[PDB]
Amino acid sequence: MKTEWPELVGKSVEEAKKVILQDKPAAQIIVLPVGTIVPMEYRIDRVRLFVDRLDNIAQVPRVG
Amino acid sequence: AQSVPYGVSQIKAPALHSQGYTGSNVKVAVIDSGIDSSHPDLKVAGGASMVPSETNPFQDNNSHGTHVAGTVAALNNSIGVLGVAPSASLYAVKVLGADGSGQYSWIINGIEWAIANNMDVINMSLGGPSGSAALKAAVDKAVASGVVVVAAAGNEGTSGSSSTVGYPGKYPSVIAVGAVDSSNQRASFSSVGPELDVMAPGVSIQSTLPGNKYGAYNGTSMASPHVAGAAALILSKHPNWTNTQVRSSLENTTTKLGDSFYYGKGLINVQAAAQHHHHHH
Ligand SMILES: [Ca+2]
Ligand code: NA
Repeated sequence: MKTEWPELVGKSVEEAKKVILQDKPAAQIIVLPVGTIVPMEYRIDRVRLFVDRLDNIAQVPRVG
Repeated sequence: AQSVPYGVSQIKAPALHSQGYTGSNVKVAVIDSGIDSSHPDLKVAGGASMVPSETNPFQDNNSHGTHVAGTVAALNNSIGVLGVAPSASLYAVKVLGADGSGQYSWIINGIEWAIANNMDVINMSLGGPSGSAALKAAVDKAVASGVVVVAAAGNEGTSGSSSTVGYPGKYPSVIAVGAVDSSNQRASFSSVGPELDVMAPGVSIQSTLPGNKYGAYNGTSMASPHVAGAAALILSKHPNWTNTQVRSSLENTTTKLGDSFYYGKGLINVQAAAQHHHHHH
């Protein structure tokens, strides 16, 4: 199973959402600013996308 | 009837309960998304919100802080689950918005509130991949002030020989906690590295959820409060022990598992921790 998308770093949040939903159509996608703190529960259905101030991906997206 | 989740038994909390110790008079700050104070299996003693637009710390619109708090301190009664330290004084320090993110300044302000309000233990089931000097200073100050500070190691799994422990767990002054399952196997998501300190149950952990519910979650989020609750049990049996002593007692009495890069010192054992003489089992 594809569970990380390092090729998406530096792409637009729009392209990242599209690509992740092709690989994982039931994904629950959550967009958050890079450099924030988040809770440490592990959810197989979730993919957080951390964006910079330009709305580009700033951290490797992964399931969790 | 009440149920005792497997993880509370696995860390040997029932041995302290049978000795008569349940975290009474110990003040534990759950620095998190709030705690639902209306839940009948929780008693929340106080708290504060550091989230500018979400000023009620007793409303948990995320669900995460409520689950974490139940592992620390769900009440001993005839309902729901039983917490590790069911008599602890539980404080909701809300630093995450409903959306499940917080600014570094909000977490820092929550740590400062805990120090100013004489919390004995801080649990942070939270993290980020970068540090800041201000964040390190806040956790260092709490520990200098006598607080036991416990955090989730992170859910980054492995990355070759690199450490994947996030902050604030990665700071030396904070006890970073990874996750095992009921067979003591490291969970695949659990962060690794020389900063990993001890392990606790973090797979399929039943606890309290908002609106009088219960449910099983996974994460180093779930592992951290077993250790914060164990620190409260130890302090209720030894109210003069310093945070230094509470930390050593947990580290020095784990059940060793595998290599320390993946398992740190192994699984906590609060029964052994709370004796005067410490060794590993
Ligand atoms: Ca109960
Ligand atoms: Na640490």
